[PDB]
Amino acid sequence: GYFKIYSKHTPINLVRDLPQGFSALEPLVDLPIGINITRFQTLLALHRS
Amino acid sequence: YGFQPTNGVGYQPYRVVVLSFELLHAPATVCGPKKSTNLVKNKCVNFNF
Ligand SMILES: *[C@@H]1O[C@H](CO)[C@@H](O)[C@H](O)[C@H]1NC(C)=O
Repeated sequence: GYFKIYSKHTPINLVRDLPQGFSALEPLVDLPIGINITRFQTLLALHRS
Repeated sequence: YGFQPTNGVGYQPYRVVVLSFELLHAPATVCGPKKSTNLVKNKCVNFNF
């Protein structure tokens, strides 16, 4: 019933390709929800201007 | 109820609050309080952190 989220923000010196290296992720959040999960999605900001 | 201020007890309005504690099957939730004591450094004294 806890939804844990770890995260890390590293700066690449590329724009959009997966690099190589080691970087450990530090815990961010903890939510005592109870929710069941089986699926997920993503959200994007369109092109309009 | 036509409540009037000159009503004998037992006809005057009473406000009621019913607290109902329930325990579904989650991981946890609210709970009692927990006071905090002091800290005596340097002395084999029992402790709880
Ligand atoms: C999540 O789904 C399963 C389906 O097998 C169900 O048995 C379970 O009770 C659900 N989780 C909760 C917290 O109810």
